[PDB]
Amino acid sequence: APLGSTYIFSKGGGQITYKWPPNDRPSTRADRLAIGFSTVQKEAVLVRVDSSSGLGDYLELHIHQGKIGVKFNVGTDDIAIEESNAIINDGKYHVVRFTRSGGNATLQVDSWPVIERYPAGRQLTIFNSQATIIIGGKEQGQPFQGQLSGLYYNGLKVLNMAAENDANIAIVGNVRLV
Ligand SMILES: [Ca+2]
Repeated sequence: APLGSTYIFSKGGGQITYKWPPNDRPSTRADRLAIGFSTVQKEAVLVRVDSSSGLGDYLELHIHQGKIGVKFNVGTDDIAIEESNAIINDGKYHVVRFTRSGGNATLQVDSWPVIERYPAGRQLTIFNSQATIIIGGKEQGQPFQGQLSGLYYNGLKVLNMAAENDANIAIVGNVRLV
């Protein structure tokens, strides 16, 4: 189960935001995103990384009809991958792992088979000018309720950073440490 900081998200919702310095936003050709979670929800946004580049690039981990999935867009089309079978909303700890290299991507939950997505046609490869990581909710999305831990995004252990009141972190709403 979890290592390090855990946040509980209670009814009504809350959101932790990591905001990169505006003159030092990363653009990446490959990404790794993982998070640990426990919940009984059927619909929730867990994590979303948004860009400031006006190109619309994004990466989102969410639960839909009780199943964990990823949707992302690095410039071409919206790519959606769902782990359609793993039970993830039994209130027990689960880990979801996402990777991307260019336009290709994988998703895996727990010890279930890795899902490998190789989209057809022209694909862009850079996740441009990443501006914010939002955790536990988003504008136009349904807020997470449960516990989140072990958020790793391209090397950043975001929830541990939140736990020490990193200066790039903001926390709002109904969410608290452990
Ligand atoms: Ca792009």
